[PDB]
Order: sequence, then C-alpha cells, then structure tokens
Amino acid sequence: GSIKRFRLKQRLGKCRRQNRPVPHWYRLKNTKRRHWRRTKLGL
Amino acid sequence: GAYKYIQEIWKKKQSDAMHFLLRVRTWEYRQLPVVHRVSKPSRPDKARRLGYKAIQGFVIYRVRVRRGDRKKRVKKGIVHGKPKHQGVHKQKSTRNLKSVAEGKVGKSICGNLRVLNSYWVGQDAVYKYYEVILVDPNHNAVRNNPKINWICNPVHKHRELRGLTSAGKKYRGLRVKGHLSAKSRPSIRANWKRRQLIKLRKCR
Amino acid sequence: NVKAYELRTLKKKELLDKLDELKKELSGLRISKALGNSAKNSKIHGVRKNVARVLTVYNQKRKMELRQLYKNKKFKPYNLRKKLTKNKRLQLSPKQKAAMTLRQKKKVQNFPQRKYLVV
Amino acid sequence: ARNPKCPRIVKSCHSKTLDKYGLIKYPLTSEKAMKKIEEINTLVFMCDKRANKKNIKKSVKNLFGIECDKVNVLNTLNGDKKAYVRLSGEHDALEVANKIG
Amino acid sequence: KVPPSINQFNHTLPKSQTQDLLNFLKAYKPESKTDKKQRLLNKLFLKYGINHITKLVENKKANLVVIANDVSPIELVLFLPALCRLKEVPYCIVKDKATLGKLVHKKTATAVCLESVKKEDQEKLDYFAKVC
RNA sequence: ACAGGUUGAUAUUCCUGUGCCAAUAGUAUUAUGAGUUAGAUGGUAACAUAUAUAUAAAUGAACUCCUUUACAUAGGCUUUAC
RNA sequence: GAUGUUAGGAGGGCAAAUCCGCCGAAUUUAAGCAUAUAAUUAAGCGGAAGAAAAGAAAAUAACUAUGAUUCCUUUAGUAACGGCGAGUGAACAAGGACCAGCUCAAACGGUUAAUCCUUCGUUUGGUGCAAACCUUUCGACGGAAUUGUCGUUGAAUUAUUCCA
Repeated sequence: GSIKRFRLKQRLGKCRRQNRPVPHWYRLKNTKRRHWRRTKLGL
Repeated sequence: GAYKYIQEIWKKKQSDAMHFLLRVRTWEYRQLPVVHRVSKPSRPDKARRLGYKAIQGFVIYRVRVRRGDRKKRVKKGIVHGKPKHQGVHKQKSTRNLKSVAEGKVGKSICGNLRVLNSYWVGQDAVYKYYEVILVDPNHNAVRNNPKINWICNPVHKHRELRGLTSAGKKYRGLRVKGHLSAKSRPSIRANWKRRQLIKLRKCR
Repeated sequence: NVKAYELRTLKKKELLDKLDELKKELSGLRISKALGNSAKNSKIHGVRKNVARVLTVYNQKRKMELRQLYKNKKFKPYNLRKKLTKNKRLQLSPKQKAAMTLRQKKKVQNFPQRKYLVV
Repeated sequence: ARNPKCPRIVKSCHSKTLDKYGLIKYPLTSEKAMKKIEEINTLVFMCDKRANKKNIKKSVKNLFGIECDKVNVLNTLNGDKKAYVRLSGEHDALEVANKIG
Repeated sequence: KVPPSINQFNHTLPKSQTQDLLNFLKAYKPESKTDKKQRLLNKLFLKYGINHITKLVENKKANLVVIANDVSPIELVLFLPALCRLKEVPYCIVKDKATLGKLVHKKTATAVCLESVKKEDQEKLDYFAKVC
C-alpha cells in the first residue's frame, strides 16, 4: 500500500538491506538470497 | 488451663451456647468477601495448638469454599469413552475441601506468604469456612528465631499446593502408616514406579 | 593515540574536555568519509577506540567516587549492593542459619561428640 | 506523599542519551543535495532515526554557524534520517557549505 | 434468643460502682518498664493474662477477679464467671475492655486479679468483694 | 490551503505568491476603542447595531434547560455550477 | 475494616531429565464385546530442588521376638484379585547399603515477660592493593508481645563429676 506503520516500513528496509550481495573484496581472502517477485517476504 | 476450657467448650458443639455462637459466626462469614485477613486467631485454642505462634509475621486468613461434589468437567454433559467412565454427575474429587481452601489463599492471593496450617471454624449447607494460618519469610522475626526457622528455606514454598500440609498428608494417605496404608509411603507415584521398575545387570 | 594509565590521574573536567575534543575530531573524520575522500578513512578507528578508552576511565572514576561516598550506612542504593543470584539474595545469612535454641546449645556443650580409639 | 529513605538506584556513568555530535551524522553529498545547496540555499543532513526537528535545529545552530528557518525530515528505507534544513537570510548558505564541505 | 451463659455478659456492674472499683484497683498497677529498669539498676501487684488468671482462680490464689465485658471471641472468657463461682471467688464483670488494658500498661487486657492489698485498705477490698 | 512554477526520479509537502487555522504564561509598560462620574444603544415588529493596521470589546457564578453535531426511501419540480 | 506514588521488603515469568500435587482418556487386550483390560499411563493444568519425597511408630510380629525413613538383594509371579476369562498382583521376615535424631502444643515458673523486632547508633577484631567482606558488645528511642512471647521438660534436695 501507500501507507505503512513505522515498524513495518523499517522491516521492509531491513529486508532490502539484507539482499545486498557479498562484498567483492571479501571473496579475495552467496547461498541465501531474497528475490522479490517469486519469493514473498510474507511478514 | 484457659485453652483446655475453650477446647472442651468448642468440643461439645450442639450445646446451646456454642450452637448459637456458631450460627452467629456463620452469619458474619456469609456476608464477608471470600478471602480476608482476620485480626488475631478466631479460635485461639485450635490455632495455637496447631501451627500458630503469636509474635510478628504470623497472619490469619479466613477463606470460604463451596460444598459437595465438583461434577465431571466434560463439555455439554456427555463423555465419549466407555460406559464405565460415562458417569458425569456423581464423580468425586481426590483432594479434600480443606486442602482446596488452603490453595485458594495459598496461590496468587496471599502469595508473599507460605501456608503453614489451617483449622475448621464453621459450616453451612452452601459453604464450609476455614481459617488458614500463613507466615512471612522475608521479615526478620522468622529468620532470627531458631525455632520454626525452617519455613524460611527456599524448599518450603507452596506446601499447600504440593500435599505438604496436614490436609495434604491426609489425602495422600501419609497420616496412617502400617500395613493398612501399604503402598502410599514414598509417594503413590514413586511406589508404583518402583514396583514397575525392571532391572538388569551387566552380566545379567 | 593515547593509553589508559596516563588518563587515570587526570582531573574530571579535563577528562571530559578531552572526551568532547575527541568526539569533535570523530565527527570531522565522518564528514571526510561522507565526501569523496578516501585518504584518512583508516584513522577513524583509532579515534573511536580512543573515545571508548576515555569514556571507560571517566565512568570508572565516577563509580569509585560514588562508592567512596556511600561507605557504611546499611542503605546503599540497590545497584551498589551484591549482584549475587536471586536465589542467594533471598536465602538466610549463615549466622542466622547456624543459630540454635538454648537447650540444644546446652546439650551440645555438655555432651559433644568425641574422638576415641580402641584396643 | 513521597519520601524515599535513600535513593533507589543511581546512574554512575556519563549520559547514554544521544548527544549533539552523533545526532547529526554527516552532510549529504548526493547530486540532488549539491543542487539544493546551490539553488535554494538549503542544506541536507543525515541524522539518527530517533531525532526530532527541534533537536536538529538546536544541534545545527550549536555545531555550525547556521540558523534554521524551517526543518523538514524524512525516514529513509536504509534506516537513516534525512533532514532538509532551510537556511535563514541571517547568513548565506554557500560559504557555510564551502567551509563544512 | 440468647443463651443464658452468653446472656450473663450483658449485666455489668453499674457505671458508678465500676468507676469506684477501678479507682480502688488503680494504685496496685504492676511495676512499669522504666521502674523495672530502675529497680534492677539499684541492686502487692495486680496479676493479669488469661492463662495465668485461670490458674490463680483454680488454686484459690485469686481473691477478687475483674472480667472484661466484650472480648471478640466470647469463648476465651466464657468459662470464667462459672469457674469463679464454682471455685468460690468473688468476680465482677466490668463494662470497659480498653480501660482494664490501661490499668496494666497494655492496649487491651482480658481479666485482672487481685490476690491481696495493704492492711489499711483490706476493709475496702472486703466491701468490693461483698458487692460482687 | 489554494494558485502558478520547479526535478533524472517528490510535490495541496519543495520554490514563488497569497492566505487560513490553532495555540499565544506571569508581571510591567505602551498604543486600540468601549462603559463610568455595579453591566451600551437603535427598530411599531420580525429584528438590527462595534469596519478599530484587527468588527477586538455589549458584567455575569452555582445550578438548569435546549440546540447544532445528526442522518431513511421514492417521485417529480426548480435554481446554480461544470 | 478501609485509605495512602507513606518506610522497608516479597510474589508474578522462563527452564523440566530426574522430582512433587491435581485432572484425566482412548487406541488396545479379550481372536466380538458390555465388566475387566489398556492405565491410578498419555495428553491437560499447577509447584520445587541439586537431588526432591519420606521419616522418628495410633509399626510388625505371635518369636528366644523385632524396632525412624529411603534404596538395593529378596520374599514372588507367591498370598491375593479377576466375565475367577483375558490377564493382574502385594506384605512380613531374612541378606545388605546407609545408619541420626528431634520440638511445638500440653504440664510447670508472677515480690513483677525473664521475650522479639525496625530505626539510630557505638566497639574487640581479622582478612584485602583498593573495593569490600568477615567476626564483635554495648546502649538508646520507637513499636510488637499476656486473645501468651520466653524459660523449663514433674518437683525440690544430697554427694560426686563436668561444661561454658
């Protein structure tokens, strides 16, 4: 919707933040990854 | 001496003066709210003879409990088992009514305290009224005294909820020893468990 | 970069002033980071750990000062009393637990259990 | 009424409240934010989520020579607060912006 | 309808008679806390407390007993007029419970008994006993 | 609480203009108009009356009595706006 | 009996294997099933501890008698219960492990409740770097307590002997 409650909005942001792929320099020293369309957050 | 006279006076009961008196007391109690503190023991002789010891944080509570059976609790008045268990109406609880009364004060209502004991007080068709003696363990008078001290230990919380009151000793059958009570003694479950217990050794 | 023991001697005003100064520096490092700059990005870690050190010294100093004020008295605030278990806090004092009725005391005094040997 | 015989509990420490440096975290360096600073004399600041407008206005005046005509705020998706602080004519934004970055 | 044994606690001494008896007792109020400490520091009396009173009545150590009207459990005083009559000691039921307490330095008291008083007053004690 | 404008992505929310609404403590000054030498007038009536940078201001307690808030459906008729 | 953001304190919840109260089935077995059986089980709900519960004779025996409680070994698939079907089912002794006793109440003590507690204080210590703990006697001022706290465990009295 247009509207949200603040906890819900913050959580949606948290999930979005969680998605972000593994940092490229780290690999020089993933398996779990939300994709929006076919894999709903549900919460 | 004083207590002996009062004991015998209360012992007779259906003597005029006592009978009038019990009725008057019963009238007062029928008005009063279900659990309440009383000033000083209503029956000094029984209370003192039992657990009560007067100085500081020993407190008296008068409790009212409903009489008779409890009815089997199965919804809408039918039980779906075998005919042996189909009887709703006449079923009878294992705990005695006195124990339930100690419970009703003992649980949340007075739950700072610890229930020590309880005495009879009075009766009517609708209610039995009991008085419960309870004691505080967070106040110095019980902590200091070498007598009675034990009740402050952490292992004696909720005696009334565990069958560790005189009523509790009663319905577990712990009051009567000897061959007549047989299996009760180390606890009824415990005794059953020991008898069932099937034992082997390394070499047989 | 600075180390705890050198801090511990210092006056409370000076200690607080030093903390405020480090905070301002820390803010400056962040402002640099937010801009396109990369150059001093490593230095912020040092500053932050130093900030933490300064805070630890001041809080500890206050705690000592407060305990020193509330000597004796039988009535410290709850926080400064023992942080032993709830089960321990509720429990009897050993002194109380030990104590015994006079006749029992008389009995033990008269007939102590004793050490003995045989043929 | 009340008369505690000693304090119940005492806070020892330096305050754990959100301080002025830390309340406002850093200026925003987006293309959009540079444009706003240029064209309408308006400075864009990132702040802590639990900030409120009054606190930001006081804080900005303390932390910089800025005086604030109106402060607009929004909560981003990423968890950071974005404050548009509209400058008063008492000073002119560009120099003050140039000095901070 | 009230049973006789309960009923008999209604009829106190007259108020004026009660005051006179109380006044007569008053000087034989037992040794008080500060006084006791003073006596100890250097180097008869009215006896109270229901258990102690019953023994005093039983053994005919009692000579005059004063009974409070209105203790909340009637039972703890109920036997007392009957007992006093049977073991044949003069007894009196007095109107005010609190004052009998005041007489022994307490917030309340149940009964108070007088075994003997000074020779100069023995006639007056006999008069109270006669009234009772 | 509206119009116009404005950005790569927002706008009755930013910008420009214009307003409106709600607060707006105590104390002391000032200025604004009233009433007084403790409470204005008009109008036959229905009722009307403060145009001060601002229609601000027309004594009123307890206790009461109302009203607005605040209402179905159908059918036509009529007026204004688009 | 109310009332108190009065002063000091306490309970709530989580955790369950063992542990304690309740409440409480049925699938099942009987070649069916109705009593029995499954089972004083499972589920349900309450409560504890490092173990708990039990415990100091309203016991058993019928002997040359034993002697708090628990557990093991056992009696015993026995006495016994039971459509006397299916099935169920103890106790006493005996051999051990361990081995521990007690106090209220009741009686007795009034030329003096000898008790108890909060708050204020006050000192003989000992540890510890400090923090802090740990011992330690001595007074106040409140209260509480005879509607019964404390002492004593029939009562004195002799010789002996001990302990603080």
